[PDB]
Amino acid sequence: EDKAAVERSKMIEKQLQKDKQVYRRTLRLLLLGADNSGKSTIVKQMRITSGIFETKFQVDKVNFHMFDVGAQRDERRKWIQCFNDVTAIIFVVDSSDNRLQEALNDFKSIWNNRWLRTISVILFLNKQDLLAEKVLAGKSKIEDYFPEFARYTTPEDATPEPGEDPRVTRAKYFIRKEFVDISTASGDGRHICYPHFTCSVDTENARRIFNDCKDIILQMNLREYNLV
Amino acid sequence: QVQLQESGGGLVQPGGSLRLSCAASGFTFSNYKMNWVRQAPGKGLEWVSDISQSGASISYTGSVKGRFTISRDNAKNTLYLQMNSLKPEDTAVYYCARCPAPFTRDCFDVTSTTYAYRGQGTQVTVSS
Amino acid sequence: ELDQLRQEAEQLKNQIRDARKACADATLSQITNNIDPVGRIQMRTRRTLRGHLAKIYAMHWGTDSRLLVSASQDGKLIIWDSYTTNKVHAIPLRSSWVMTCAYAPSGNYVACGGLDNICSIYNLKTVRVSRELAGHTGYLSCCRFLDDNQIVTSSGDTTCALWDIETGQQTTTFTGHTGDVMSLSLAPDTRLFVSGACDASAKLWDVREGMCRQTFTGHESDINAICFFPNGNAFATGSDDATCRLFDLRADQELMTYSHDNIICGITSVSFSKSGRLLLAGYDDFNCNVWDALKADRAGVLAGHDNRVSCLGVTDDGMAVATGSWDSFLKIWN
Amino acid sequence: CFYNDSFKYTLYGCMFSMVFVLGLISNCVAIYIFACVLKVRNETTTYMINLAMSDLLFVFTLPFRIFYFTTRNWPFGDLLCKISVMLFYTNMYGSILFLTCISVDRFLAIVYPFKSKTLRTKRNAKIVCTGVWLTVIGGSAPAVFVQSTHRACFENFPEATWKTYLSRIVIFIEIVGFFIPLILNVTCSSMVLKTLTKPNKTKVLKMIFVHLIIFCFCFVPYNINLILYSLVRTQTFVNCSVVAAVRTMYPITLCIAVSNCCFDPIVYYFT
Amino acid sequence: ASIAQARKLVEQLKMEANIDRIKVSKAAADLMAYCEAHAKEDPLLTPVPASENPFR
Ligand SMILES: CCCCCCCC/C=C\CCCCCCCC(=O)OC[C@@H](O)COP(=O)(O)O
Ligand SMILES: CC(C)CCC[C@@H](C)[C@H]1CC[C@H]2[C@@H]3CC=C4C[C@@H](O)CC[C@]4(C)[C@H]3CC[C@]12C
Ligand SMILES: CC(C)CCC[C@@H](C)[C@H]1CC[C@H]2[C@@H]3CC=C4C[C@@H](O)CC[C@]4(C)[C@H]3CC[C@]12C
Ligand SMILES: CC(C)CCC[C@@H](C)[C@H]1CC[C@H]2[C@@H]3CC=C4C[C@@H](O)CC[C@]4(C)[C@H]3CC[C@]12C
Ligand SMILES: CCCCCCCCCCCCCCCC(=O)O
Repeated sequence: EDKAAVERSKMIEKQLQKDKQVYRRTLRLLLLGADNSGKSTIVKQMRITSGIFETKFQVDKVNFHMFDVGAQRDERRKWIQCFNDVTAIIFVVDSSDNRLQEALNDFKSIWNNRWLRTISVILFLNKQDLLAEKVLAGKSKIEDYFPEFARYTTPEDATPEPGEDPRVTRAKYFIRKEFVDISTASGDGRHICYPHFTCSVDTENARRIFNDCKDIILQMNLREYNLV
Repeated sequence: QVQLQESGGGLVQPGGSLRLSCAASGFTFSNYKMNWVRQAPGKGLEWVSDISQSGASISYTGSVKGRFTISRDNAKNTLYLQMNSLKPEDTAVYYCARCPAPFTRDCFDVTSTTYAYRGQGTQVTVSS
Repeated sequence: ELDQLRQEAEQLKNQIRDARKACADATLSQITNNIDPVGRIQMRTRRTLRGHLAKIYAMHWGTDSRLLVSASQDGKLIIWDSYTTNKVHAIPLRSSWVMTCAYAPSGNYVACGGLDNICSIYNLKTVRVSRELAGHTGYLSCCRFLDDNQIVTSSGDTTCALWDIETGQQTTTFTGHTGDVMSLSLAPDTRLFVSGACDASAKLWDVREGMCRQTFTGHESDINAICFFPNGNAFATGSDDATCRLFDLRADQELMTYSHDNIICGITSVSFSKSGRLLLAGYDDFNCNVWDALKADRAGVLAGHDNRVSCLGVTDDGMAVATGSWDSFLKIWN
Repeated sequence: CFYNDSFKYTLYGCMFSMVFVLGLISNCVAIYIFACVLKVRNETTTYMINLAMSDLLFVFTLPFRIFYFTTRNWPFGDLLCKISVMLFYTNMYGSILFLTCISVDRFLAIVYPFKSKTLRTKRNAKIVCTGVWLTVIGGSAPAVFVQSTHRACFENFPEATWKTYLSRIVIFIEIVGFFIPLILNVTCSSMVLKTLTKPNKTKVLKMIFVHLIIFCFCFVPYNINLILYSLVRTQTFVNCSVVAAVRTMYPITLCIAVSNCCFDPIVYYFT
Repeated sequence: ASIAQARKLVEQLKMEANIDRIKVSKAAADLMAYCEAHAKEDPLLTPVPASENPFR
């Protein structure tokens, strides 16, 4: 009768409250990259016809779930809409290979989407050692794809790594400014890009993700308390 | 029925010039963005140039700036590309594309698979 | 060799177009010009159902016109009683990226699917996972029951499939599209069905044979929703060009277009009333519009959601409408 | 020595009534918003609605004192004015406690973003507000052990009442309701200010200064004057210059405290 | 791979162009007749009183 129905409903509500308490405390991240990038190497540096994969890790008693896409097709203008409320998007780029225009076009399309215009992006420019070797070899040029590189000078306010050659610093800074220009050009004032230089032997990426997510949550708090 | 038809193409000497045209039917031509794409023998599909809805904004790749120009005609529903100073590294098949939805800022999927709003393409050869 | 076949396709298409134009002598608008309109239509919210944690993607009424099933991306299926707003069931899913759900016509099973490319089937009257169906190579976007042992699914790999459940084997495959299939609908006699895709066309399929009967075109962009007329001889579609259209099966061409000059957003859901005189559509503005089907006039508006409307439904007796959106709430209108 | 502070009988009347026409509008307007123009729910909304309701209840109890001070007579019995003064003080202290709650919430929100999701939820806000109401109206009960029938009530008490009864209430309310909130508020605002200056930020520093300055300016002088007044009435020192200064300065304050009830709905709101 | 696709498309087009069609006026008349024969069973079009509304 009615009493049994109300009792069952109340028990279900208790279980639902228990579920919500743990749902609200986990951070979800979406990982994106191309095949030539070292995305699997990055996901393999973390210690805790299938369509999607998940990886769980923990830093300073904080829980991260990171999602990767498996067996889909080229078109992605329909299933991307499922990721409008994740905390952040991690975008991996192979900076030694050229195919840079494809990466820039992908970043530009992700930045300006209507259902993804409040989500922040952590950018990983991978394979630094390969880029350094290619630059020092001298058998390839960058003015063959980006002519404006001929008229670029490293800013006097730069802070180069101790020991790097000036040429490697110049190439690094040009490549990073290429993505930062797109990030700042449209914009919203409601989301930010965080760039890093990475290789395949780094043990610092989890800490970088931790710090950037701390900043993202701080900015959201300041916006909800009407202070910025 | 969405339809796009390209014309022009052919064989030219190095340092020559060409003008490709495209005629579009079955949709409101003035509501969308337009794209020129190309494919080389033994490679994938590559983005070449971009134009917006009112003709105000233009965009090219680094390897064609200063040689190619893109233009639009809304009354006649036509798109044009003007290519100057051809090199042997331009021998390719060219396609015209338009974005999937109207009144939008982001763009389409440049995909080998059947993208429904692309044309058959025309062949351009640059050799002596 | 290829050019000859392309030419042959060209002449065949021209012949089809000429033969199709040879039959259009009048319009629907000129034949309904002398009937009394329906007027202005008010509807009111009766219930609000609370309990989900995130977006809602799907819903489906039961055949008794009392019980509901709904799916959200927190990873839950909830089965509701609508007269009393009680909760009858709550089912946790193994993957949280769900995109469709359905209710069995006998009331014994439910089904779901999503980005994992698997269709899962749950038994309610024993809640454990009865079975899993695997074999598609893209995300599952729709599914509908035929009886307690057959099911039809649509995928984002450009194919449709018909499955026998007890053996677990894909018993038929429907190919011919060129883009992601986004919606299905079953005919009232359950011997045909229509599908629509991201190539901007719709197709009519025979279940017992496995071949396409007819193709329909006329939209400009991707098609998101589809529904049959109660008679079984016509159907209506909605797209991303901010337009709805009504097609007829026997005359083999488009009959009518419902659009307005202040609407510049896509359409996510359509449905008919019990007599087929009203057409309800869910929009990306944030709300829903009610159209006159026989004269193409806008008759009413349903407002009151705070985010994108994702799904609609009308009971089998016509008493109420149910709408769900991305703000995590379900509303019932009467 | 001697004093002449009869002007208070006018100073209250010309001001209190003015407050009655400001707050009764402003608070109402604010509540009308909370009724439905915003449709957003979070902890700050709970604290603000509690604070606004407390301010409105404080506003409703002014006319009786206006009539008393304008006609110098009280033909209603001691119970009504006793209830009036209890309501007065209980609301004027609930306001302080709620402002402190808001400050601590901001500190926890924008200093510890990760280790506070288990402490910031609406249920906890409800618990804390209930506790504040209980602790603030559970302290005004002993005021029912007075005479207040000197007619006139709560004026010109005998020296026997002050020497044994009122001093302990004063010391309790000063110890609990002013000092710990001041320390908490100042330290939380200092840490929030120093955690956002590490290497636009011109709209995050003005708000904290405005809030802290209004709190201090509107509440410190009255409490200092009240403790000095209790000391001078208990007759622990007999330097009549200090006596005259304290007794003259008491009426001129207690007006900033009652003026505070119309500054909340303009500063914390409309930002 | 294009030869087989073109042949299949040609075969499908040949299959489609061999069906009988009717005129638009007859289809419109049938739609109107069905809508007008069932107008009294629609409660969203002609609302019922409160005593028979299960959602009252
Ligand atoms: C949780 C911490 C406590 C919060 C709640 C506070 C409870 C206070 C409520 C009622 C207690 C009333 C105490 C009144 C203290 C005296 C007020 C005052 O200023 O009186 C001076 C004056 O008129 C008396 O006239 P004289 O005898 O001529 O000075
Ligand atoms: C002693 C008497 C005279 C004091 C009056 C007590 C009244 C005004 C207090 C006591 C409990 C308070 C409520 C406590 C909780 C909430 C929930 C919050 O979301 C809205 C305000 C609301 C509803 C408060 C309204 C004001 C309230 C009802
Ligand atoms: C008089 C008493 C009741 C005043 C209480 C002051 C409250 C606001 C203070 C004192 C104790 C404090 C807590 C002590 C412990 C922790 C854990 C620390 O890692 C983060 C801060 C946090 C979560 C503090 C939050 C604020 C806190 C609760
Ligand atoms: C001596 C007495 C009066 C001191 C009272 C100090 C009060 C103001 C302190 C002590 C405990 C503190 C609370 C501790 C925990 C939380 C829960 C959080 O969700 C909102 C802030 C809130 C509610 C703090 C607000 C300020 C608070 C209530
Ligand atoms: C003067 C006393 C004021 C009292 C203020 C509230 C003190 C009691 C608060 C108890 C709950 C505080 C901790 C919340 C625990 C929880 O997370 O449920």
